[PDB]
Amino acid sequence: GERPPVFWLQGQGCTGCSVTLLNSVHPSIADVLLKVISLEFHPTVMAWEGEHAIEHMRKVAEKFKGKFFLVIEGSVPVEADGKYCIIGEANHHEISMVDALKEFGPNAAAVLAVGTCAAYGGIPAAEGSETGATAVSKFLGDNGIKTPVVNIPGCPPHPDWIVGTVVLALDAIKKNGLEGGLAEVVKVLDSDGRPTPFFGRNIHENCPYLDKYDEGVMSATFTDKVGCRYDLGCKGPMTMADCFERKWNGGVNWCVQNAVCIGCVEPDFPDGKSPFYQA
Amino acid sequence: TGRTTIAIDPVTRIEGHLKAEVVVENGKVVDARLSGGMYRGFETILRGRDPRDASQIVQRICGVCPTAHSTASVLALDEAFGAKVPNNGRITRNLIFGANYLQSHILHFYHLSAQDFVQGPDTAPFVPRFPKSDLRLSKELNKAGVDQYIEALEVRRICHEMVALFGGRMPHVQGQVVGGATEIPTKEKLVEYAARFKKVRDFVEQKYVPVVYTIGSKYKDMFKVGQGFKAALCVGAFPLDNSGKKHLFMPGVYAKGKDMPFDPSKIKEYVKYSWFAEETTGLNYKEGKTIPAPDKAGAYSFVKAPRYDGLSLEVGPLARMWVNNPELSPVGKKLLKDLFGISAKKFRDLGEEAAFSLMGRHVARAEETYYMLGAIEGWLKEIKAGEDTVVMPAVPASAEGTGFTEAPRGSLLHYVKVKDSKIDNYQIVSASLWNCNPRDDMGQRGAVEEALIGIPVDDIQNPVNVARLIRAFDPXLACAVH
Ligand code: SF4
Ligand code: SF4
Ligand code: FCO
Ligand SMILES: [Fe+2]
Ligand code: NI
Ligand SMILES: [S]
Ligand SMILES: [S]
Repeated sequence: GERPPVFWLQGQGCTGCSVTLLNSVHPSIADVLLKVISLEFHPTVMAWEGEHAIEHMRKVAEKFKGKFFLVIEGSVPVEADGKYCIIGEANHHEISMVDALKEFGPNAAAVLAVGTCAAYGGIPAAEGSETGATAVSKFLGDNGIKTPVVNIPGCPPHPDWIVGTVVLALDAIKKNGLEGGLAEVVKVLDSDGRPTPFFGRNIHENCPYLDKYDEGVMSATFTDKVGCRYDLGCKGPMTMADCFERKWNGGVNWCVQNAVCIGCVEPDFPDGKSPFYQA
Repeated sequence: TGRTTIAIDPVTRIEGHLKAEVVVENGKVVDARLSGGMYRGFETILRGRDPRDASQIVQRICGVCPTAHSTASVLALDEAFGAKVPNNGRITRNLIFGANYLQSHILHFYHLSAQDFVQGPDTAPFVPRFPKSDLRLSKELNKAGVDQYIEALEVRRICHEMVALFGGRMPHVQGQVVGGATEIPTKEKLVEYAARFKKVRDFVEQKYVPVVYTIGSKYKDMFKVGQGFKAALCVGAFPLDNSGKKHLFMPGVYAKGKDMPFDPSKIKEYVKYSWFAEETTGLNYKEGKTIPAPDKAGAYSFVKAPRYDGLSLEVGPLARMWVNNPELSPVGKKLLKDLFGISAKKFRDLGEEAAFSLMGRHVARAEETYYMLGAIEGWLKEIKAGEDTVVMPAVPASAEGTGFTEAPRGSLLHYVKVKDSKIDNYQIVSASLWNCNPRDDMGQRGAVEEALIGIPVDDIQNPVNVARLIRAFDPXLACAVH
């Protein structure tokens, strides 16, 4: 069928969301771009540039008003009248992230806040920051923009969380229409906006080393893989994600096997999960 | 003809937020300004934290090159803590980091740069584009480029599997900490790494390096532009023993046709044209300060202006390959002869002008990828399965350390000062900072700004060579600003 138009806007992000998506195995990223979505604007990968790229997005947004999906990566800085994140220039005026979200936010079918920065503020909003880094849902709500927001957090998210949420939403819309389908998607979001299929279970409660935790057998060095990682700083007890069985990068590892979980999907990441290397 | 001024914001098929503004007169760029438009302030966010947090926090500067920041950070922490990394952990770190060189260079040529020369499929994000995009390849060769673009998507993913085998995941490894690496390689996982490495090697040797020379041979005019200052920096990277003196890339500076030693005390960061407080200009990184000033008159970027003893230098594969002058790949030697009529054995046999050029920087990156294959092959023979890779040092109350390495895009250092067992200062001087910075306090342009001078613009409605030049440097403005 017709692939929905998608605009991918980067605010105060590190592009790790885009890179993690490039690591999707099934479907591959080529299948996603050629068969699932129509990625009409994405500054990292798109052919055109500059004001032409901005104008192309605006033309698509006009043609598919209320029907395009807006992926937001990174936080939205509101200090200094938005000047800490300029994303383009057209007709001799700079476009801040603030401006862009106010322009396209109201007209999207839905906003997918990908990554912990976009979902909850993340590192750019952490202690010591001074740009007014703001979560997408908070920014839209503070400005009276009612467009539904789905949070797909993680620093970075797993590719499956991004692709899987898109597939879930497109399935819902196929069977119920846009408004009916988005209603169904919102029903499977937890109180932090996260789809329960990927974020509904606790890492620690499903951890393979829980037996060592219960027995008090703790690793004293990172390279001791017999013990539980709690004394080394593992934040699995306070983290809701399915990494314990989904694993990372084609199943070759995950954070707890390799070192510790740092709670990267949680709304208080990083400050509420720090220091990373002590309990 | 007279002047046309062209602003490009966003510059696409780079990482991060960049505006380029060029003055074109009589068909050539005669002036340029680069503006990095997004700021986060990692250097102030980091203050007050447990120093060990840094090796996670700093990776979020950039999700394309996080292993570089991880490496610079743990090296800085290693020095500050007095951590003596076990030899097997040194090798494991090299295997983690080296695999992302392969990922990053392949990503850059195919998924960022190749569309400069190849027409992609007739659907977004490969259309719309400039109606006169100067795409010269035959239908056959163009299709080959698209096929390799698609294959390269799988190859770069496999490279991140290699990173994650001992790094935990990617982007943002868990496997590098102060004191070494957190997971001892097993025989089984070394076989898994090696098997993936063999597939990457085949692609690099049979597809990537050949296609860069082949496309270059259809764009020979692109070796005659983009010289800039012809000045380069390398700070050293990938230790090959625990002496601290033998490295895969040795340090050196090259400027005004002369090789010179690298002395890090000569680095100063200027801010006259950067959105930071005027009083902070001219600081070495050991005294660095980051005070944003987004309303400062006359400034035009969140990138500071690093200078080396007053010199404006570039960094990256060209810089490292020129400074170190390794033997060229067998592929390169043959295609330089057959396609360019060039007899060359070592990298510098390209000549300064051709090496320091738009297309020369793509060739350097391809040659460097081939060079890295040999290093990874050696580390796979050197590593000892089962030998411990980490020590567990106490956090000091007072300390300082500097970590130097080479990110895929160029020289990277992190400096940390610890006081009361917490970060008192953390300063980052990164690769695309050296390349994509604005003018310094005396008005001397940054490396890419200068390399844009002379770029041909025969058609101001299709000014494609401006961003082509920029993309040759593989910019990353998240890294440049942090
Ligand atoms: S603390 Fe971490 S390693 Fe230990 S059982 Fe819980 S999640 Fe697993
Ligand atoms: S294991 Fe923890 S730190 Fe790793 S990806 Fe999952 S939630 Fe994030
Ligand atoms: N490679 C990379 Fe990132 C940049 N520029 C760093 O350092
Ligand atoms: Fe810096
Ligand atoms: Ni980077
Ligand atoms: S990067
Ligand atoms: S990297």
